[PDB]
Formats: sequence, C-alpha cells, structure tokens
Amino acid sequence: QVHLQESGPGLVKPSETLSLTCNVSGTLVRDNYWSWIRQPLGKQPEWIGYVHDSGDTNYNPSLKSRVHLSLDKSKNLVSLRLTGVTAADSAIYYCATTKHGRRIYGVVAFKEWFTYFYMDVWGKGTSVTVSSASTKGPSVFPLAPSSGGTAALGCLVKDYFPEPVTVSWNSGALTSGVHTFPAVLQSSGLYSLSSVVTVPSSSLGTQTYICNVNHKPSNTKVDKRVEP
Amino acid sequence: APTFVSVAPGQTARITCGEESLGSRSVIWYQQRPGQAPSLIIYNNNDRPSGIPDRFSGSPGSTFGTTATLTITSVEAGDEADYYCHIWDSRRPTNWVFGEGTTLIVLSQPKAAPSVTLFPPSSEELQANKATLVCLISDFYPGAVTVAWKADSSPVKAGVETTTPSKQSNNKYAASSYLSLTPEQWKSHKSYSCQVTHEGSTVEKTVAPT
Amino acid sequence: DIIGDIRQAHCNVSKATWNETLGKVVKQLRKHFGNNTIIRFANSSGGD
Amino acid sequence: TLQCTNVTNNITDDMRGELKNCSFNMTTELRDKKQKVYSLFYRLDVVQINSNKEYRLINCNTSAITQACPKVSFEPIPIHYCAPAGF
Amino acid sequence: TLQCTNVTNNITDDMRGELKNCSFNMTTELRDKKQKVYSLFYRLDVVQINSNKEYRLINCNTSAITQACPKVSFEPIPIHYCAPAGF
Ligand SMILES: *[C@@H]1O[C@H](CO)[C@@H](O[C@@H]2O[C@H](CO)[C@@H](O[C@@H]3O[C@H](CO[C@H]4O[C@H](CO[C@H]5O[C@H](CO)[C@@H](O)[C@H](O)[C@@H]5O)[C@@H](O)[C@H](O[C@H]5O[C@H](CO)[C@@H](O)[C@H](O)[C@@H]5O[C@H]5O[C@H](CO)[C@@H](O)[C@H](O)[C@@H]5O)[C@@H]4O)[C@@H](O)[C@H](O[C@H]4O[C@H](CO)[C@@H](O)[C@H](O)[C@@H]4O[C@H]4O[C@H](CO)[C@@H](O)[C@H](O)[C@@H]4O[C@H]4O[C@H](CO)[C@@H](O)[C@H](O)[C@@H]4O)[C@@H]3O)[C@H](O)[C@H]2NC(C)=O)[C@H](O)[C@H]1NC(C)=O
Ligand SMILES: *[C@@H]1O[C@H](CO)[C@@H](O[C@@H]2O[C@H](CO)[C@@H](O[C@@H]3O[C@H](CO[C@H]4O[C@H](CO[C@H]5O[C@H](CO)[C@@H](O)[C@H](O)[C@@H]5O[C@H]5O[C@H](CO)[C@@H](O)[C@H](O)[C@@H]5O)[C@@H](O)[C@H](O[C@H]5O[C@H](CO)[C@@H](O)[C@H](O)[C@@H]5O)[C@@H]4O)[C@@H](O)[C@H](O[C@H]4O[C@H](CO)[C@@H](O)[C@H](O)[C@@H]4O[C@H]4O[C@H](CO)[C@@H](O)[C@H](O)[C@@H]4O)[C@@H]3O)[C@H](O)[C@H]2NC(C)=O)[C@H](O)[C@H]1NC(C)=O
Ligand SMILES: *[C@@H]1O[C@H](CO)[C@@H](O[C@@H]2O[C@H](CO)[C@@H](O[C@@H]3O[C@H](CO[C@H]4O[C@H](CO)[C@@H](O)[C@H](O[C@H]5O[C@H](CO)[C@@H](O)[C@H](O)[C@@H]5O)[C@@H]4O)[C@@H](O)[C@H](O[C@H]4O[C@H](CO)[C@@H](O)[C@H](O)[C@@H]4O[C@H]4O[C@H](CO)[C@@H](O)[C@H](O)[C@@H]4O[C@H]4O[C@H](CO)[C@@H](O)[C@H](O)[C@@H]4O)[C@@H]3O)[C@H](O)[C@H]2NC(C)=O)[C@H](O)[C@H]1NC(C)=O
Ligand SMILES: *[C@@H]1O[C@H](CO)[C@@H](O[C@@H]2O[C@H](CO)[C@@H](O[C@@H]3O[C@H](CO[C@H]4O[C@H](CO)[C@@H](O)[C@H](O[C@H]5O[C@H](CO)[C@@H](O)[C@H](O)[C@@H]5O)[C@@H]4O)[C@@H](O)[C@H](O[C@H]4O[C@H](CO)[C@@H](O)[C@H](O)[C@@H]4O[C@H]4O[C@H](CO)[C@@H](O)[C@H](O)[C@@H]4O[C@H]4O[C@H](CO)[C@@H](O)[C@H](O)[C@@H]4O)[C@@H]3O)[C@H](O)[C@H]2NC(C)=O)[C@H](O)[C@H]1NC(C)=O
Ligand SMILES: *[C@@H]1O[C@H](CO)[C@@H](O[C@@H]2O[C@H](CO)[C@@H](O[C@@H]3O[C@H](CO[C@H]4O[C@H](CO)[C@@H](O)[C@H](O[C@H]5O[C@H](CO)[C@@H](O)[C@H](O)[C@@H]5O)[C@@H]4O)[C@@H](O)[C@H](O[C@H]4O[C@H](CO)[C@@H](O)[C@H](O)[C@@H]4O[C@H]4O[C@H](CO)[C@@H](O)[C@H](O)[C@@H]4O)[C@@H]3O)[C@H](O)[C@H]2NC(C)=O)[C@H](O)[C@H]1NC(C)=O
Ligand SMILES: *[C@@H]1O[C@H](CO)[C@@H](O[C@@H]2O[C@H](CO)[C@@H](O[C@@H]3O[C@H](CO[C@H]4O[C@H](CO[C@H]5O[C@H](CO)[C@@H](O)[C@H](O)[C@@H]5O)[C@@H](O)[C@H](O[C@H]5O[C@H](CO)[C@@H](O)[C@H](O)[C@@H]5O)[C@@H]4O)[C@@H](O)[C@H](O[C@H]4O[C@H](CO)[C@@H](O)[C@H](O)[C@@H]4O)[C@@H]3O)[C@H](O)[C@H]2NC(C)=O)[C@H](O)[C@H]1NC(C)=O
Ligand SMILES: *[C@@H]1O[C@H](CO)[C@@H](O[C@@H]2O[C@H](CO)[C@@H](O[C@@H]3O[C@H](CO)[C@@H](O)[C@H](O[C@H]4O[C@H](CO)[C@@H](O)[C@H](O)[C@@H]4O)[C@@H]3O)[C@H](O)[C@H]2NC(C)=O)[C@H](O)[C@H]1NC(C)=O
Ligand SMILES: *[C@@H]1O[C@H](CO)[C@@H](O)[C@H](O)[C@H]1NC(C)=O
Repeated sequence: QVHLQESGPGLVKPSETLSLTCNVSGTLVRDNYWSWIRQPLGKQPEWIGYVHDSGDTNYNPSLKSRVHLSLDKSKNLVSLRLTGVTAADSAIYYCATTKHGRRIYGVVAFKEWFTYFYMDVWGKGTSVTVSSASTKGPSVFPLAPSSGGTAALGCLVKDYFPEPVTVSWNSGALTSGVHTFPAVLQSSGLYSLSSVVTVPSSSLGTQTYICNVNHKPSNTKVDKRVEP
Repeated sequence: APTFVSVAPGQTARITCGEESLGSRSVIWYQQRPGQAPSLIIYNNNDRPSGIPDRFSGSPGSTFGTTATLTITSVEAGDEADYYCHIWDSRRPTNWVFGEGTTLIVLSQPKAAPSVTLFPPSSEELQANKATLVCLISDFYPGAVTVAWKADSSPVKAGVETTTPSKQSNNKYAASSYLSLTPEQWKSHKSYSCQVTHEGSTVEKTVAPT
Repeated sequence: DIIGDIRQAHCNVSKATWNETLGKVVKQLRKHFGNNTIIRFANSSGGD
Repeated sequence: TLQCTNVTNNITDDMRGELKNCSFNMTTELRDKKQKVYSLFYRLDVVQINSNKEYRLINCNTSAITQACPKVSFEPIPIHYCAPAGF
Repeated sequence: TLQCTNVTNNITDDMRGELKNCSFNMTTELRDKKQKVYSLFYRLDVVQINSNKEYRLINCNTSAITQACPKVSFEPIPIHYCAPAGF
C-alpha cells in the first residue's frame, strides 16, 4: 500500500508566502524522491521542482528564487514554500514521488547520456486561489424532497469563496446516489453549489438525512437535516 | 489551439505531442481523466508499468526529425481523456512543463437526454429575504444545453446564473441553472419554469408556490 | 545539419591485447637496457 | 570574417563546444552580388578574431586553401617499387 | 548581372530579337574603380535572370569562361598520323 494526500490554505493575497504539505503512506520520504506539479485552469501542467535527501534538490528556473522546497524527517511529510505569489500562481497543485532513470545514446564515459525522471504516483490535488478578495463561508438552506416508485432529495449551498467544498452525506455513510453538481460563480465573486441524492418511495423515517459540508478556508461545517 | 482526436469504438487512435525530435529522447506520457489527477501511462518511450495494459504504443526515442506519437489500440469509453507528454532531448534542455494537451473523444457514445430536477426555494432561504429556485441538469450527451426560465408564460432574462457543461467521470455531462428573486414575487406568480433545450428535445420543469 | 545526437570521435583497442603486446616490447627492450630494469610508458611531452 | 556560435546542444559546462555554427558573407556566381550562408566548423579549424563572437579560418594568416575534389580518394592502396633493367 | 534590351530594329512582331544590347558594370585596370560598358550578345548566350529586363551569360551557373586568343585560328588543317619505327 502507498498513497498521497496534498493540503493547503486554499487562498493567498498578492505577494505572500504560499505553503503546502503532502501526507505520505506506505513508503517514507528518505526512501524516495519528491516533486510538485501545478496546473492552472484549462492549461498544461508546469513541473515545479524536485527534492531528496543529500541535497539533490534542484528547481524550475522559470520559478527561480521565490520557490523553496524542503522536508520533515520525523513527521514524514513533504513541504513547499513559494514567495512573491501572484495571479499567475493560481493553480491546482500536486505532490508526487518522482522516479529517475538513465537514457544512453553514446559512450557512458564520454558522459553521453542524461538523467530523466517521471512521476508515477500522484495525490488528489490542492486547489489554491490567489485574490485580494476575502474568504466567505457557505450559507446552507437544504432542498426539501418534492420535484410511489422513486423520489429525489437535495442539499443547496448558497454562497461562498473560494472553491472547493466537500459534501458527504451522513458524514460519509450515505454514499450511493449522490450526483453533487459543480459550482457556479456569481458577479459578486461568490460560488454556489448543490448536492442531490436519489431515494426510493421507502423514505418515511424518521431517517438521518444530512449533507455534512466542509469549507476548510473558513473552517465552516454547516450540516443541515432534511425531510418532507 | 485546443486539439482533438476522434475515433470509433474498437479502433486504434493516434495522438501526437511536442516539438520535433533533435537527438535521442525519452518521452513520458500521461492521462488526465477530467476531474481526476494526471496518470502516468508510459514512462520510457514505450514502457508501461502495472495498472496500464497494452496497447498504448508510442514513438521510440531512437528517431530524429520525427514527432512523438502515442497510439491507442482497441479504444473504449474509458480511454476518453486529456493526454500530455514530457520530453527529454539529448540536445535540448530540461522541459519544465508538460507539452500541450491533446484530448481524445471516441465516437457514437450513448445519445442521452438530461435528468432535470427542479427544486423550489426552501423555507429557510425565503425567511432570509432571499429567494432562488434551481434546476439541475444531469446525464446528457453531448454537453450542449441552453436553458431559459419563465415567470409563468413570460420569459426571464435577469438574475439567471448558469454553469458550463462539465463531464463527470462517468460518461455524462452536468450543468445547473439559477435565478435570484424576492420571496414575495415568487409567491405572487402561479408557476416559474425551467426549460432546458437538448440537441433537439426541450424538457420542461415547473414549480409552483405553496 | 547534424542528424541525431552530438557525440565524440574515438577509437577502441582491446585492453587485453594491448597488455599482451606491450609485454612483448618490454621483453625485447630489456635486451638493450639490462635484465633488471624498469620500463614504463608515458604520453607525449609536448608539441604540435 | 565569420560570425560563429555554438551548435545546438545541452552539454555540461565542463564540456567545451567543438562544433561552431558559422554564418558569413560568401560570394555568388555573379560578381554583382553576395550571399550570407552558414556552415559548421570544428574549433580547431577556426580562431577567435578580435560584443560579437567572430572567427576566421585558421589558415588565413599562414597559408592559402584548396578544397580537395570529393571525386578523389584518400584510401592507401598497395604500391610496388619496380627497378629498371640491369637494376 | 547584365541589363539588356533589344537591338535597334524594325521587324515584324513574329520575328524575335536575337541580338540583345547589354550594358553592365565591368572591372577596370585599377582595383579601385569600375566601368559601365555595353556589348552585344546573342539570345543563346544569355538567360533572363529574375520591371527591368536583366540577363546573365548562360555559363554562369554551369561553368567558367575563357576568351580564345584572336591571335589563334580555328581553320582545320590536314594532319597525318605517322607510325614509329617497326610499326
Ligand atoms: C568503443 O567502445 C565504447 C565503449 O565500449 C562503445 O560505446 C558504446 O556504444 C554503443 C553504441 O555505439 C552504445 O550502445 C547504446 O547502449 C545503450 C545502453 O544499453 C545498456 O543499457 C540498456 C538498459 O539498461 C537497463 O537495464 C540494466 C539491467 O540490465 C540496468 O542496470 C540499467 O540501469 C537500465 O535500467 C540495456 O538494455 C543494454 O543491454 C542490451 O545489450 C546487451 C549487450 O550485451 C545485451 O546482452 C542485452 O540483452 C540488452 O539487449 C537488449 O537491448 C538491445 C538494444 O539494442 C536489444 O536489441 C535486445 O533485443 C535486448 O532488448 C545495455 O546494458 C542503449 O540504450 C542504446 O540503444 C538505444 O539507444 C539508441 C540511441 O540512438 C537507439 O538508436 C537504439 O535503437 C536504442 O533505442 C531503443 O532503446 C531505448 C532505451 O531502451 C528506447 O528508448 C528506444 O525507443 C529504442 O527502443 C526500441 O527498440 C528497442 C530494441 O532496439 C526495444 O527494446 C524497445 O522496446 C523499442 O522497440 C545503445 O545500444 C553504448 O552505450 C556505448 N557504451 C558502452 C559502455 O557500451 C563504442 O560503440 C565503441 N566503438 C567502436 C567503434 O567500437
Ligand atoms: C546554424 O545557424 C543557422 C542560422 O544561421 C540555423 O538555420 C536556421 O534555423 C532556424 C531554426 O532555428 C530555421 O527557422 C525555421 O524555419 C522553419 C520554416 O519556416 C516555414 O514557414 C515560414 C512561414 O510560416 C511562418 O508563419 C506561420 C504562421 O502563419 C507559422 O506557423 C510558421 O511556423 C512560421 O513561423 C516561423 O517563421 C517565421 C518566418 O517566416 C517567423 O517570423 C516566425 O517567428 C516563426 O519563427 C516560411 O517563411 C518558410 O519558408 C522559407 O523557408 C523554406 C524552407 O524552410 C523555403 O522553402 C521557402 O522558400 C522560404 O525561404 C517555411 O515555409 C519554421 O517552421 C521554424 O519555426 C518552427 O519552430 C518555432 C520554434 O518556436 C515555432 O514557433 C514555429 O511555429 C515552427 O514550428 C513548426 O515547425 C516545427 C518544425 O517543423 C514543428 O516542430 C512545430 O511543431 C511547428 O509545426 C523555424 O523558424 C531557419 O530556416 C534556418 N535557416 C537556414 C538557412 O538553415 C541552423 O539551424 C543552425 N544549425 C545548427 C546545427 O545549429
Ligand atoms: C555581411 O554583410 C552585411 C552587410 O555588409 C553585414 O551586415 C551589416 O552589419 C553591420 C555591423 O553589424 C551593421 O551595422 C550596424 O547596423 C545597426 C542597425 O542600424 C540600422 O538600422 C537602423 C534602424 O533600426 C538605422 O537607424 C541605421 O542607420 C542609421 O545610423 C547610422 C549610424 O552612423 C547613420 O549614419 C545612418 O545615416 C542612419 O541614420 C542602420 O541602417 C546599427 O544600429 C549599428 O550601429 C551601432 O549599433 C550596433 C548594434 O545595433 C552596434 O553593433 C554598432 O557597434 C554600432 O554602435 C556604434 O556606436 C557606438 C556609440 O557611438 C560605439 O560605441 C560603437 O563602437 C559603434 O561605433 C562603430 O560603429 C559605427 C556605426 O554607426 C561607426 O560609425 C563607428 O565609426 C564605429 O566603427 C551599425 O550601424 C549593418 O546594418 C549590417 N547591414 C545589413 C544590410 O545587415 C554583416 O554583418 C556581414 N556578415 C554576416 C555574417 O552577415
Ligand atoms: C552598375 O552599378 C551602379 C551603381 O551600383 C548601378 O546603379 C544603381 O542602380 C540602383 C538600382 O537601379 C539605383 O538605386 C535606385 O536609385 C533610384 C534613384 O534615386 C536616387 O536619386 C534620388 C534623387 O532623384 C535620391 O532621392 C535617392 O536616394 C534617396 O533614397 C534612398 C531610398 O532608400 C534613401 O535611403 C537615401 O538616403 C536618399 O534619401 C537615390 O540616390 C531610386 O529611386 C531607387 O529607389 C526606388 O525607385 C527605383 C526607380 O527610380 C526603383 O527601381 C527601386 O526598386 C526603388 O523602389 C523601391 O521602393 C519601393 C517602395 O517601397 C519598393 O516597392 C521597391 O521594391 C523598391 O524597394 C527596393 O529598393 C529599395 C531602395 O530604396 C531598398 O531599400 C529595398 O530594400 C528594396 O530592395 C533606387 O534606390 C542606384 O541609384 C544606382 N546608382 C547609380 C550611381 O547609378 C547600376 O544599376 C549597375 N548596373 C549597370 C548595368 O549599370
Ligand atoms: C572491431 O570490430 C570487429 C567487427 O567489425 C569486432 O569483431 C566482431 O566481434 C563480434 C563479437 O564481439 C563477433 O560476433 C560474433 O559472431 C559469432 C558468430 O555468429 C555467426 O554464427 C552464428 C551461428 O553460430 C549465427 O547464428 C550468427 O547469425 C545470427 O546473428 C546475427 C547478428 O549477430 C543476425 O543478424 C543473424 O540473423 C543471426 O541471427 C552469425 O552469422 C557469435 O558466435 C558470437 O557470439 C554469439 O554467441 C554467444 C554465445 O556463445 C552469444 O552470447 C552472443 O550474443 C552471440 O549470439 C549471436 O549468435 C547466436 C548464434 O550463435 C544467435 O542465435 C544470436 O541471436 C546472436 O545473433 C558473436 O556474435 C564478430 O564475428 C567479430 N567480427 C570480426 C570481423 O572479428 C571487434 O571485436 C572490434 N574490436 C574492437 C576493439 O572494437
Ligand atoms: C541538460 O543539461 C543540464 C545541465 O545543467 C542537465 O542538468 C543537470 O543534470 C545533472 C544530473 O542530474 C545534475 O548533476 C548532479 O546530479 C546529482 C545526482 O546524483 C547522480 O550522480 C551520482 C554521482 O554520479 C557519478 O557517476 C556519474 C556517472 O554515472 C558521473 O557522471 C558523475 O560525475 C559521478 O562520478 C550518482 O551516484 C547518483 O546515483 C546513481 O548511482 C548510484 C550508484 O552509484 C545508484 O545507487 C543510484 O540509484 C543512482 O542510479 C545520481 O546518478 C546531484 O547529486 C548533484 O547535486 C549535488 O552537487 C551540487 C553541486 O554541484 C550540490 O549543490 C547538491 O546539493 C548536490 O550535492 C547534481 O545536481 C545537474 O545539477 C543538472 N544541472 C542543473 C543546472 O540542474 C540536464 O539533465 C540536461 N538535460 C538533457 C535532457 O540533456
Ligand atoms: C497528515 O497531514 C496533517 C496536516 O498536514 C498532519 O498534521 C500536522 O500536525 C502537526 C501538529 O501535531 C502540525 O505541526 C505544526 O506545523 C506548523 C506548520 O509547519 C508549525 O509552524 C508548528 O510549530 C512549529 O513552528 C513553531 C515556530 O515557532 C515552533 O515553535 C514549533 O516547535 C514547531 O517547530 C507545528 O509544528 C503540522 O504542521 C501538521 N502538518 C504536517 C505536514 O506535519 C498529520 O500529522 C499528517 N498525518 C496524519 C496521520 O494525519
Ligand atoms: C635476460 O634474462 C633472461 C632470463 O631467462 C635471458 O633469457 C636473456 O637472455 C637475458 N637477456 C639479457 C640481454 O641479459
């Protein structure tokens, strides 16, 4: 077993210090070589840099000075530090184990080869916004079940900034039938989203129907019950 | 700029990425499944690890003055995703940003109409001197809908916020539509309506106030 | 234009045979400079 | 007066460039005109002349130069030295 | 690069001009200077090079050129092929 999980603040003001961390599982930091990749909206991914013990820690030249990668031996998590953050730095960041190799085309002693790494296992992602606009937690007014056989139910989140937000029903117990929709930005800058489940005619109850939301940037956890 | 590749199911697609070759290279290839993370599919010019089967053929690094190609053989619905390549030329320096994407789209997918479900303004919201109804457009191929609203008979222009058709992981698109009203004008009318328009069909959903 | 990689001109000889044949010249050389003599090989001193 | 650079390459700083891509005003079939054209030269076949990086063919101060016909061969073929009669 | 026209003539349009009056920058006894001077050439001895009507001597892309000494003669005079002795 081996798996990765990135995390971050989610929002940064112009000219500040971006900071990210990535949970590890199965294998540890000393064992492997670590790398980050950020991917702006609707664009190709940009390789950030790589890191390993013994000083093998070279970065992207385009990022230049403002980037500083690091590590944490005891706690066993990969680290990142970026200064002078701007609108260009708005992207979904990734952490990943990089795996090196050798490609040879001539004589090795003549140094006619190069070192090439690829990244085999990624994480989920790290949505990082950067705007001078201040954060706002969500407002929640759950959709009542109305428009035998089958039925339908919903949970609306009205206004927030910035993305993203997770929606687990009954803290993750209720999972089947969730067709949660992607957000929509208003002219104010706020997003809005809505979750829905399908539930058959067997729905009198009283049943524990809740859509537990989690807005990490504004530590907001508003979980509302819903019934006919 | 955005490039596309389209084939029938069970065929063999071919996808190219990056600058023309100079010296011998190693080229890495990835697959961004919309929503999910980029997945390493090929590491050497034609080497595949576990989790990814054959044949995801590729251009060998041994050629010069040549383009880098990725040949999908026996395509299926699951193979539909964005792709990227990483180049390492003996002559050119380290490429610090994956080459531009080339999105694959197989043919003759399930022609499917949406699953609209129009909810009304929930009692809590109305109490907050604010009112919105939401119709949620789900499972429709392809993702090219246009949704209008109607205050009973008459159409509605203002306040209408709308998403962009987004492909969820399962062979389905999803989109939503909103509008901002006041509770007193929502109760005043007989029935507000959400009229989606598919490729041909227009489905109506319409909620009235208690 | 140079088609392909940019590599370096070179020549290969067997280290085994060079060892063998450089041993032959030494066996012969000692006939002129004494049986109890060191005969090592060095590169060019300098010039064109 | 050549105007030379290095050849398209990504080598370690230690490894010096031995293939200089040189562009130069060359003569035409007609006396009237000229032609800027490029060629590749080894580092040993050129010398830095003197913020442009301009060079010259090394022979230019020592001697003249004559291009061997490609329709000729350098292969060493066996020769026999035969004597005259009564020799 | 010659700059040529037709020779002074009043011929019917059908009859093409076979004598092109060509003016050109020619060299001088001194390296310092030049001289625009004209000569007459047959249509076969020139090619259109390319609203000026400019031409070139046809040899300029195929071969070099050497002017026969007028102090020589092309007249075919009778030759006899004599054998050596014992032939
Ligand atoms: C003077 O003396 C000097 C010094 O002695 C000498 O210099 C030598 O010059 C030669 C050429 O002039 C040069 O050869 C190159 O060698 C490259 C490296 O090969 C070695 O490594 C690989 C990989 O090692 C992995 O595995 C190791 C464990 O074994 C591990 O420790 C490593 O870390 C690494 O992970 C290895 O495969 C090689 O072993 C092969 O050769 C053995 C010879 O005894 C043989 O016993 C093995 O079985 C093995 O054979 C396999 O590979 C050959 C390849 O030809 C196949 O034919 C067989 O069927 C087997 O599959 C070595 O240990 C090598 O990568 C170079 O070849 C690639 O690169 C050139 C670049 O232009 C291409 O033109 C080639 O076509 C070839 O490209 C293929 O491979 C690469 C990398 O895999 C791919 O990216 C390409 O897309 C392409 O792949 C396609 O084709 C292949 C089949 O061709 C196929 O497998 C693919 O699926 C795909 O279809 C090149 O051969 C050598 O480095 C250099 N130095 C030394 C020390 O030898 C001078 O020549 C001398 N000069 C004179 C005048 O005498
Ligand atoms: C030693 O030094 C030498 C110099 O002294 C050096 O030689 C020179 O090298 C350069 C490369 O570094 C060569 O330049 C290349 O020329 C190619 C041919 O250009 C063709 O297209 C021109 C018009 O089309 C333009 O506009 C289009 C938009 O409408 C663009 O899409 C085109 O790409 C192109 O834009 C490029 O060209 C413009 C000039 O026209 C330029 O302003 C612009 O900024 C951009 O660079 C035609 O004019 C041209 O026609 C002439 O040339 C042909 C022969 O080539 C003749 O037959 C004609 O009669 C006429 O004389 C061509 O039809 C370019 O394709 C190439 O650009 C590519 O690379 C850049 C890199 O960023 C890309 O941005 C660009 O889009 C191109 O990419 C495309 O092609 C590549 C390659 O196929 C492909 O991989 C890629 O995916 C994409 O498809 C570049 O400009 C130059 O010709 C060399 N000169 C000589 C004399 O050799 C030599 O290499 C050195 N050697 C060593 C060993 O170091
Ligand atoms: C093959 O043959 C080719 C053709 O012969 C050849 O290409 C030629 O190369 C030369 C040298 O590289 C080029 O000369 C330079 O041209 C620069 C471009 O400027 C042009 O375009 C401008 C518009 O953008 C025009 O304004 C300008 O003309 C104007 O300026 C003149 C200045 O006197 C003036 O008299 C004119 O009437 C007109 O008003 C021109 O047409 C030009 O900018 C450049 O001048 C300086 O800047 C260069 C960089 O851009 C420097 O490299 C150069 O050194 C110059 O700096 C000078 O001044 C500094 C401040 O005083 C000094 O410190 C410097 O030392 C330097 O002084 C030297 O140069 C002076 C020239 O102005 C000279 O007067 C001094 O005595 C001293 O020697 C320069 O003029 C030319 O344009 C190219 N021609 C073509 C057709 O391409 C090619 O190199 C050959 N080889 C190969 C491989 O192809
Ligand atoms: C033997 O050797 C002889 C000497 O080398 C040679 O004679 C020379 O032949 C050339 C070409 O036929 C002559 O050049 C032309 O000269 C025209 C006369 O203008 C002169 O006198 C004017 C006063 O009446 C001056 O104003 C003028 O100088 C001014 O203009 C310059 C323009 O850049 C400027 O930079 C100067 O500082 C100055 O201010 C000059 O002294 C001249 O008019 C002509 O220009 C155009 O018009 C010609 C017809 O009159 C056209 O044939 C020619 O093509 C030009 O049009 C250009 O512009 C158009 C609009 O942009 C373009 O569409 C055209 O394609 C063309 O562009 C080309 O030409 C540009 C030149 O300006 C060039 O910059 C472009 O890049 C492009 O290539 C042109 O300058 C020269 O004067 C002759 N010299 C002598 C001493 O006689 C002779 O041909 C050789 N052969 C034989 C058999 O004798
Ligand atoms: C300077 O250059 C010279 C040459 O320019 C170098 O000298 C050369 O050195 C190589 C080895 O380093 C010599 O090659 C040897 O050839 C042996 C004979 O092979 C032939 O016979 C067998 C049957 O016995 C045939 O099957 C072969 O044909 C097959 O192989 C060729 C490719 O090689 C294919 O193209 C064909 O289609 C065939 O498939 C030949 O005709 C050979 O025995 C030897 O080693 C082989 O065997 C060992 C096991 O003992 C294997 O480990 C090894 O991999 C070889 O395997 C080949 O042969 C088997 C069959 O025996 C096949 O089944 C395999 O597929 C594989 O092809 C070796 O290959 C060469 O002869 C020699 N030339 C000269 C002129 O001296 C110098 O070293 C060099 N010096 C310096 C300093 O640089
Ligand atoms: C385009 O050109 C650029 C040029 O800038 C180039 O980028 C450079 O890439 C190189 C290679 O990555 C960077 O150079 C160093 O990389 C070190 C990584 O360690 C490697 O080297 C170890 C020792 O190598 C020995 O053997 C090789 C031959 O194999 C020989 O050439 C060496 O000289 C040396 O003798 C090697 O041990 C190591 O591990 C391998 O081997 C062991 C077995 O021995 C095995 O167990 C391992 O699994 C593995 O296979 C590995 O191969 C890195 O440590 C080093 O950084 C140190 O030095 C700097 C000071 O210079 C310190 O500041 C730093 O903290 C470290 O102490 C250095 O990075 C070089 O840095 C790159 N350049 C830049 C600017 O980043 C591109 O690759 C080229 N691209 C293309 C496509 O051509
Ligand atoms: C999975 O990931 C989570 C989250 O990343 C991780 O939680 C860790 O919890 C510890 C608390 O036990 C955090 O520790 C703090 O980290 C911050 C940021 O670096 C430090 O600033 C804190 O104080 C340090 O600096 C102070 C400066 O004055 C010192 O005084 C002080 O002594 C410290 O040196 C403190 O260390 C930690 O940040 C998170 N995250 C990480 C990546 O460690 C969790 O442990 C991971 N594993 C599991 C199983 O959940
Ligand atoms: C050197 O010693 C060897 C010993 O076997 C002998 O055969 C040889 O003749 C000696 N040569 C000279 C020059 O003394």
